[PDB]
Amino acid sequence: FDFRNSMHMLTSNLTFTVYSDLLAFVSADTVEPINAVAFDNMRIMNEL
Amino acid sequence: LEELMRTGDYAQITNMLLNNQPVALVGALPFVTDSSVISLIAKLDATVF
Amino acid sequence: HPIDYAFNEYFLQHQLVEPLNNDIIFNYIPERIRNDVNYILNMDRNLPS
Repeated sequence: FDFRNSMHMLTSNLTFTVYSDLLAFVSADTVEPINAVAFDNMRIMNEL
Repeated sequence: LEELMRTGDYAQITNMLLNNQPVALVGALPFVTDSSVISLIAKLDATVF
Repeated sequence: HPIDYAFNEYFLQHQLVEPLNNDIIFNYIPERIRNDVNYILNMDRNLPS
């Protein structure tokens, strides 16, 4: 056993915060069904 | 406004309000009468928004 | 120890942990939908560096 050859220095980061699931932070509502539109843009379900 | 609460507000308004830019709104609305001058000087009306 | 430093080391140099911006959350989202008016998107929580 030789000391100096065993002693190393450490590069470690500092204080994260791990997040899972994710999404959630997504605030999202929705128009009222009667107002749908397809790639079309004219309106889906337009037979009043 | 009619085409707003319908369109789901495109943060367009959200931005303009945030950034303070001269603009207007249209449609059915609830007025509110105040007196005591004061209110005015304090420029109260800039609130609500 | 030589063989120990060996280990623990790489464990540090391979911290499979990328950052995170409002932008990335927004992005883990199908190029579509965002471009489908019918659906409303918005942010509310902030993001620490």
